Amino acid sequence: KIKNYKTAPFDSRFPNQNQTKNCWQNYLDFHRCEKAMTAKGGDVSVCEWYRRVYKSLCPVSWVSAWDDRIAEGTFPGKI
Amino acid sequence: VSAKPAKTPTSAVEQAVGISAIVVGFMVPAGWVLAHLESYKKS
Amino acid sequence: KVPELQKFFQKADGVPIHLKRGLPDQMLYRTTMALTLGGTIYCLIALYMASQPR
Amino acid sequence: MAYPFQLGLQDATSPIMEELMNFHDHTLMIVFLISSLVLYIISLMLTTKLTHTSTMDAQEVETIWTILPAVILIMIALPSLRILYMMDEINNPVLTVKTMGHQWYWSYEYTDYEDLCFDSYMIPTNDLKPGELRLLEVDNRVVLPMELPIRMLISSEDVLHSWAVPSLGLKTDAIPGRLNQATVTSNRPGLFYGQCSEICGSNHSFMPIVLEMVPLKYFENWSASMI
Amino acid sequence: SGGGVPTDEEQATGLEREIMIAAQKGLDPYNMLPPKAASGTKEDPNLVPSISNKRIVGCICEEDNCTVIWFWLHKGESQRCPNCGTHYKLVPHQM
Amino acid sequence: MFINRWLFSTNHKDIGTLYLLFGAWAGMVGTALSILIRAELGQPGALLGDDQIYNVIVTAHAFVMIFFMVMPMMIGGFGNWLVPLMIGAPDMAFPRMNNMSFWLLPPSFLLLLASSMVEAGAGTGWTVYPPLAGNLAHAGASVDLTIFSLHLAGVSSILGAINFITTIINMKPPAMTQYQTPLFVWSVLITAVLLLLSLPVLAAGITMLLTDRNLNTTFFDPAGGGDPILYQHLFWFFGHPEVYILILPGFGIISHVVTYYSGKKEPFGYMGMVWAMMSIGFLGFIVWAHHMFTVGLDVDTRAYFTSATMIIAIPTGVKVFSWLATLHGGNIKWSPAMLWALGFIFLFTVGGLTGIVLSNSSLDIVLHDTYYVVAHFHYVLSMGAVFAIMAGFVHWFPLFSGFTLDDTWAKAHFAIMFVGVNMTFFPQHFLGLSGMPRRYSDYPDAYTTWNTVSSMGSFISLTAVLIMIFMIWEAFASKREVMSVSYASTNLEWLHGCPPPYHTFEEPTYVKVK
Amino acid sequence: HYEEGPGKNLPFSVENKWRLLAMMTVYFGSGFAAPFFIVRHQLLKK
Amino acid sequence: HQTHAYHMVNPSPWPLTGAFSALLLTSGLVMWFHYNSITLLTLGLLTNILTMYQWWRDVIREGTYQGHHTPIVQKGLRYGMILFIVSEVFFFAGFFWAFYHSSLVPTHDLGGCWPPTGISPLNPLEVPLLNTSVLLASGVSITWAHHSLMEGKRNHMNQALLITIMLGLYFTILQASEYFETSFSISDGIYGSTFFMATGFHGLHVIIGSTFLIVCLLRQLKFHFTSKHHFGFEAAAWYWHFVDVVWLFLYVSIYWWGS
Amino acid sequence: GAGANTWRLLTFVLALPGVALCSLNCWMHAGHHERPEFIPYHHLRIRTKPFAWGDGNHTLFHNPHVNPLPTGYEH
Ligand code: HEA
Ligand code: HEA
Ligand code: CUA
Ligand SMILES: [Cu+2]
Ligand code: NA
Ligand SMILES: [Zn+2]
Repeated sequence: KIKNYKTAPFDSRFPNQNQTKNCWQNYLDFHRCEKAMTAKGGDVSVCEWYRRVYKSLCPVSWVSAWDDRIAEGTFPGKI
Repeated sequence: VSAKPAKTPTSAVEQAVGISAIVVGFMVPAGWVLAHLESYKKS
Repeated sequence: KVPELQKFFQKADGVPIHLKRGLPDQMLYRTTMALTLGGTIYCLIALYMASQPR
Repeated sequence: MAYPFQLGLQDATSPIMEELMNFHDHTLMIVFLISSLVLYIISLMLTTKLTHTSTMDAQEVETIWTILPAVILIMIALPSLRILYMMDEINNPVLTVKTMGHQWYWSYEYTDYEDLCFDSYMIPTNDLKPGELRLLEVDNRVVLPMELPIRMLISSEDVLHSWAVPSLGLKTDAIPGRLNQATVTSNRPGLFYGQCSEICGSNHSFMPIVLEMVPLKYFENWSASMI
Repeated sequence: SGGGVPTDEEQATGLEREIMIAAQKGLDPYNMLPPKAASGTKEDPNLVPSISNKRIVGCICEEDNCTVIWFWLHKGESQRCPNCGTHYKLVPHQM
Repeated sequence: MFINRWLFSTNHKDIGTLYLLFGAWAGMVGTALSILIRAELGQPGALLGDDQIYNVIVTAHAFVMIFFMVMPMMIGGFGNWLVPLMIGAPDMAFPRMNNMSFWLLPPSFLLLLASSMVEAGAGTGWTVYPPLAGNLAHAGASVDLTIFSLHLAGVSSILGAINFITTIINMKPPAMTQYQTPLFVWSVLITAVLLLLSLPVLAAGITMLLTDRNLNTTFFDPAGGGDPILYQHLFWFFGHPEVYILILPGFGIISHVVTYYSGKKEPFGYMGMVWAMMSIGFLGFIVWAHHMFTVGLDVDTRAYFTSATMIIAIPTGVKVFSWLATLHGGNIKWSPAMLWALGFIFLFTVGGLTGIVLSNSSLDIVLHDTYYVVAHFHYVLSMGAVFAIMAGFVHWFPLFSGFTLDDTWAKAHFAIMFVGVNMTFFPQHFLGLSGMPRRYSDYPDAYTTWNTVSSMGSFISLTAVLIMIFMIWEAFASKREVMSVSYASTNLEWLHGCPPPYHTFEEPTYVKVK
Repeated sequence: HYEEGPGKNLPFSVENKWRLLAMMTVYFGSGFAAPFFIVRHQLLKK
Repeated sequence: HQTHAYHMVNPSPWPLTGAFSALLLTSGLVMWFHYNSITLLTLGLLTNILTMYQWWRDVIREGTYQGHHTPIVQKGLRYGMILFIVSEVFFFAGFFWAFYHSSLVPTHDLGGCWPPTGISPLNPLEVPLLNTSVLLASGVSITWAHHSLMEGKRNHMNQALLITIMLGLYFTILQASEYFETSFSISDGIYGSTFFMATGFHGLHVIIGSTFLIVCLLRQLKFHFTSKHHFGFEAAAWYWHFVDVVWLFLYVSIYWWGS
Repeated sequence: GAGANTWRLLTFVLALPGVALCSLNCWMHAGHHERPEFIPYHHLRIRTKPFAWGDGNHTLFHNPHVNPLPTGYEH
């Protein structure tokens, strides 16, 4: 468990100025954990931390559009 | 570059007339269009 | 029959080569500059009408 | 912020604006040295009356005239790289702000927890309260805590903007389809004024930025009151 | 399949024919190659041909030198380079 | 008799004459736009209203002064008048493309003037960055007309560059090497090389921008997977070679002027001059992302780009110290073009060191899009390139026209121009340091005083070009011709007379190798 | 053949001083007065 | 008179007409995209084809009939067209740089992978491979035509250059048929944009090369080319090999890699 | 080198038979696939400015058999 999430940490994998790929990959990892815990049937909410990570990084408009195109089924990310 | 004497030498009065002509020919249209910007803004 | 035209294009005339053939290149030059002048003035009219809104 | 008859930079609040200001003083001393060299040499070497207009040794001073500007150029370059590498180190920040520049107004999201968002427009000139600053005052000032590393992600919805505050030493492009990092700290509380640097239409002069830096307890009270 | 295509010794006319016909015997009246017969003395000067009364003459008079120096050369006896004094004479009869 | 001499011209002197006339007209357009810009910034408030018309004026000032005043006059006019004269060629290699390049220029000017006239107006800066220059913020025909203006100017300069390179390499006398040519011929060669290696990059960039605007491609907007940093990459990959196109024939002109009026038979370190010009040309292609230090690049990328900017800084230092060294111990004749050349040396040195201040990426993060950059590029462009233009014009106006200017009016013109442009662009350093950014029609009150000072300096510079016209008229008000010219043995263009005849070098030069 | 000499290699006659003064001032004044009328047009439109 | 071997051109009007014709094209594109008028565009297209025909016929008249083409003149012409080829190389290199920056780092809106989702790229081992084979075979046939010109054979040259033109026309109509039966359009994102701009500019350049080849064919059949002074045909071979090299970089870059 | 008859036989051995069997290989692989199901992506079928030929929705090479539209297919 890595909760008491006060803000996002410094990710060593993408350490440069552009932080687009952090929120794209973190939202993708959150949905892929949703899929993996749906197929496994175990605890989904243990990767609830991933959710808060994208909630800190890419804006409300980007996230809202992505929920719209995952609700309709127009998501280019292979989840 | 050394030079001829002027074939048609210019008096000082004609140089003054020429520079006054250049100044008035440059500041009449630009001076007129900047005399009223507010009239172009639908007064 | 290139060398007879080679003889023909030796000037002895004081005329440029784009008016050297005689009739047909002269009239199609004539039409070329006429239609490009008409196109240029129609470009100026088109640009003035495009600058004016409605 | 700028005061009348100001010649140099604005005074520093972040650490990096202090190191960049010291480096600016260093490189401007170097500029003054080279400019005085060129000016004094040309004023010396025009005013002579002696002459020498014959064949001269072509290559006998070129190695010195190529090694000395290389020495001064690396003398500029090493502190430049030293402070260049001191903007993207490990930060471990405290807060994360998300700033989106819409068509001539800024917008601010504090959604680390308890999602909060608002819009910053300019207070108009005829609607100014007395004592205020023309072309710089905003509706909602952007409230940040004191002396802590604050992660800040800048973007725009439609066109190119530039979120810039000079006295904190921040200037970062706001590009659509992008997300740009800037860490922001402080040392003094108060109000810092910046404005957009990228050309963004017919009101490009008319988006200001006001950063109001306060202690952390007052930032917590402001976050509780604003939501 | 035999020949067919023309050879430029008979098809080509005009200025190309004139310089090819002149250059098959080692003559360059139309100045494609650098000239010859070089000696700086006043008894055997550098001879230049022309078709007019004067010609621009450019001198590299010491080797590995940047700037050519140019001067007019007229008829009569030989003039010379203004800094080195290699003798240049004009024989205006060529075509 | 007129349309065959001028409209259908096939010799280089006439093309250079019309280049000089067109550039003088376009420069007067540009200084009118500059008077407009300093007119709105003179006092606080909105003289013209919104920032859209001001941005249209700013973009027009940039494009007219870049592609229509320095490039045609400098490259086309001085190259066509002097390059076949210094190398001893009878004409250009392809004179018909030279004529077509000149006659392609005023269509591009008319398209730009129409671009300013359509109901939107191309108010985006001379950087035509999307998505501001898209069909959403600028829905109209102004950006397309500006794009086609740049297309026509690029085709013109590509044709001129091809003609210049083939006429320099091929039309030498067969005994001369390339290293025995004058320095302005070298500057024209290197400028034409960088022109035809650089211009297709912006041609492809504005082609892709036009297809984004009108063919629904998504090269640049991120809604379809595009990226505007790609446009900035392509534009500045053209744009810094374009910068060195602006500055390099000025280097050749000042080398010739200082060598002539200093009494020297050669510039000191001719091989150093040639090597430094080759180095500046070769290193202009690897330093473009110093225009992109705040866009969000890698830290290692910007470290490389500021380092490569220092290595492009060294060989122009070699050039300026060699100019000082060829000033050493000569018969200094204080001609007007001498004063223009020394003003070039000092003020271009100041502009170069302000560029060196901008070279560091950290102080570029502080000083991006401020008026410190504006002071830098005006101290190089509007002072170095303009002073080199005026030095060449004052020096070779006896060769072109056949008449000599009044030297006293010329020195007065230099003094007025010097004071005016120095008081114009020195407070902009303080305006950039204080933090008032670019492209603004209205500023806070704290930036008032310097702006006020800057505005009135422009008017002094305006008066300068006014009396410059008087200068030209006074020459034709005097009709004094030339005795002869000193140092005509070393300079080939002066040895056929002032002005030279229509047919020069019918009997070519006689230079031997053996 | 075209004219050779001083003042004849130019596309305009320099043989009259005052006519050339008027021609120069209308040429360069039209150049100076084009963008001001452009700005007048953009202000008159909106 | 004249003693230099450089050609002095008579005062010719095709510079002015070509320049104002380019003005007509630019104004015609602006009037077509926005105000929807096609007459000015077609007037400009007619003006370029007339001006170019007269310019190049004048060059033919002064070259093969008046004999103004001394060896320094075709040395200069070689320099000029080599420079033009290098300029077009850097134009296509700018387009290639656009494609490489597009496909090197895919974005979040595309989905983070190349090719994007919802597109079906062309499999490279079918008829694009036939286009590569056709262009290479036309290069080999034009090299046979060049050696038949240098060796002095006329009918072998006619057969070689005829099949060169035939494969050029076959290549451009095969490419046009692939523009017909492709499964994605120019509005299908950055992949479609880069693909169709790169292939369309290559198609325009190969139809320009085909036109230059057919006018070279009629010049050869009118006995213009001699044994060694045949610079227009060497120009055709150089531009044709340039188009072949550009298509080889296109097929390795876009068609095969990433698809 | 610099032969003439060897390049004619080089063409007639390598080039024209090569294009011949490549055309035969394209003939044996001349089989179309089914039309894929239409999913309305927003990074595809970009409509910012209408086209300037005919209607404005069709592209220049828009064949209705395989190419889609932003509002589905065509029937
Ligand atoms: C004449 C045109 C011209 C010339 C020559 C230059 C020359 C240079 N330019 Fe400039 N530049 C522009 C025109 C020009 N520029 C324009 C028009 C822009 C605006 C683009 C925009 O709108 O964004 C611009 C922008 C620009 C920026 C963008 C800043 C920003 O907005 O973020 C930068 C920063 O790197 C820069 C740098 C330089 C440098 C380092 C040089 C150097 O080449 C200068 C040469 C250096 C010298 C002459 C130094 C003198 C050296 C000596 C005397 C030897 C001794 C030296 C030492 C010992 C160190 N230029
Ligand atoms: C050639 C380039 C050039 C030249 C000369 C100038 C000259 C001047 N510029 Fe310009 N300027 C730019 C290129 C140039 N500028 C560019 C590229 C920008 C950036 C635009 C952007 O932000 O996108 C810019 C931006 C710019 C701004 C920014 C506006 C803003 O962003 O808010 C301002 C305002 O201060 C300004 C002012 C001036 C002034 C007062 C002059 C004065 O020097 C005017 C005096 C000039 C002349 C008088 C011309 C010289 C000609 C002659 C003397 C006659 C020649 C004829 C013969 C010899 C026959 N310039
Ligand atoms: Cu946002 Cu300027
Ligand atoms: Cu640069
Ligand atoms: Na204002
Ligand atoms: Zn000598």
